[PDB]
Amino acid sequence: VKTGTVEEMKNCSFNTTTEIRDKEKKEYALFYKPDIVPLSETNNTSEYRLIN
Amino acid sequence: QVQLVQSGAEVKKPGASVKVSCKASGYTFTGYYMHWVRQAPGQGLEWMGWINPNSGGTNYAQKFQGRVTMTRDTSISTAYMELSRLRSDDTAVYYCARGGWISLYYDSSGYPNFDYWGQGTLVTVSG
Amino acid sequence: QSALTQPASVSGSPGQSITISCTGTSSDVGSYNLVSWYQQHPGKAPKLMIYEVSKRPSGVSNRFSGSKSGNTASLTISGLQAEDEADYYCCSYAGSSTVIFGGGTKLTVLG
Amino acid sequence: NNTRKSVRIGPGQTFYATGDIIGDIKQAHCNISEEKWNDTLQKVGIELQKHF
Ligand SMILES: *[C@@H]1O[C@H](CO)[C@@H](O[C@@H]2O[C@H](CO)[C@@H](O[C@@H]3O[C@H](CO)[C@@H](O)[C@H](O[C@H]4O[C@H](CO)[C@@H](O)[C@H](O)[C@@H]4O)[C@@H]3O)[C@H](O)[C@H]2NC(C)=O)[C@H](O)[C@H]1NC(C)=O
Ligand SMILES: *[C@@H]1O[C@H](CO)[C@@H](O[C@@H]2O[C@H](CO)[C@@H](O)[C@H](O)[C@H]2NC(C)=O)[C@H](O)[C@H]1NC(C)=O
Repeated sequence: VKTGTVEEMKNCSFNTTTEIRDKEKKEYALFYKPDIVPLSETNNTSEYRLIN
Repeated sequence: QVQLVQSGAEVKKPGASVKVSCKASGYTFTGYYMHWVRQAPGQGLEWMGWINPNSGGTNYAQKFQGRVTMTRDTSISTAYMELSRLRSDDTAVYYCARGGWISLYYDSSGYPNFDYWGQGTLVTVSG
Repeated sequence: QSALTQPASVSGSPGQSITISCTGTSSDVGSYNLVSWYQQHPGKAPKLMIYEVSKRPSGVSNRFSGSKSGNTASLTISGLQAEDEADYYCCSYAGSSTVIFGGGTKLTVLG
Repeated sequence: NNTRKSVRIGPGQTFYATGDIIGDIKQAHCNISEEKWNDTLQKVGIELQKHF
C-alpha cells in the first residue's frame, strides 16, 4: 500500500468477464491469506486459488 | 533535554535535487513519528508529510506525489528528505517535528500535536 | 489550497483580553476535536500552545486559552504583555492522515 | 479503515471486494478488564470447589 505494507493481505489480479458474454478484462483485489491456497503441487509461487 | 539538529545551509541549481538530514537526541527514535514542514518567507507554512521510522512507511500531502522521498537510518537515528525538480519558488525553510506515540493498536499519525522542533534549514535557489 | 480561513491582524492594550478566530468546514474541524495553536516569533522555530483546544501544555502559563464551537475555534489571550508580539497559526487534522495549517495572523500591542 | 470496490460480472449483479487502504496500517484487537475477569474466575472456582 502507499502508506506501507501489510502481511495479512495479498494483491491478486485476474481476468473477469465484462457485460459482454465473451469478453475479458483484467481486475485486481486484495484478499486475506486464509482464503488463499496454493493451486497445485507444482511449486509456482505466483499462482494461487481460493479455498474452494 | 530533547534536542533536534539539522544541516547548516544548502544551495542548488533550479531543477536540481537536494537532500536534508535531521537528527534527534534525548529519546528513543523508533518510538515516535516524524513530521516535515516547509515555510516560505513571510507566507503561511505548508505541511509536506510524515514518516514512521519503524517500518519505513511514509505519507505525503497532495502537490508532492513522487517528487519528495523520505527515509531514515535507525542505527544512527537520522531522517533524510530528498527533493527533486526544484522551482524558483522553492526558496524556503524546512523543519522536522516530533509527533505522536506509536501505539500499534490505535492510529496516531493524524494527530497534529508536535512540540519539539529544531533550528531548521534554509534552502535557496538563486539561478 | 482550501486551507483554514483566518483574519489578518488584531490589536490590544496591555492587560486587555483579546480573542482571535479560526474557522473551517465540518470535515477539517467540525467532525474532529484535533486542533492546535502555534506561536512563532521571527527567525526562531514555532512553539505550540494547546492540546486538542482544551488541555494546556506543561510549562506554559495560564494566560492563554482556547475553545471550539460549531465549526470555528477561538484563541483567547488575557493579560496582554510584550512577550505576545509574534505570529499565531491554527492547524488541524484534515482526514486520511493529513494535517492542514491556517493562514496565520500577527498580534500587536498598543502603547 | 478499509474501502470497497465495485466489480460488475454478468447481467445486473456485482461483487464487492477490498481495494486500497488509506491511513497507517494497524492490527485489530480485543480488550477485556483484568480485575473483573479475575474476580469472576475466583467466584467460579469457589463455586466449583463444592463438586471437587
Ligand atoms: C477512513 O477512510 C474513509 C474512506 O477513504 C475516509 O473518508 C474520506 O474522507 C476524506 C476527508 O479527508 C474525503 O476527502 C474529501 O472528499 C470530498 C468529497 O466528499 C472532497 O470535496 C474533498 O476535497 C475538497 O476539500 C478538501 C478539504 O476541504 C480540500 O483539501 C480539497 O482541495 C477540496 O477542496 C476531500 O477530497 C474522502 O472523499 C473520503 N472518502 C470517500 C471514499 O469519500 C476517512 O476520512 C478515513 N478516516 C480516517 C480517520 O482515516
Ligand atoms: C495491485 O496490483 C494491481 C496490478 O495487478 C494494481 O493495479 C494497477 O496499479 C497501477 C499503479 O497504480 C496502475 O497503473 C494500473 O493501471 C493498475 N491496474 C489496473 C488493472 O487497474 C493495484 O494498484 C495494486 N494494489 C494496490 C493497493 O496498489
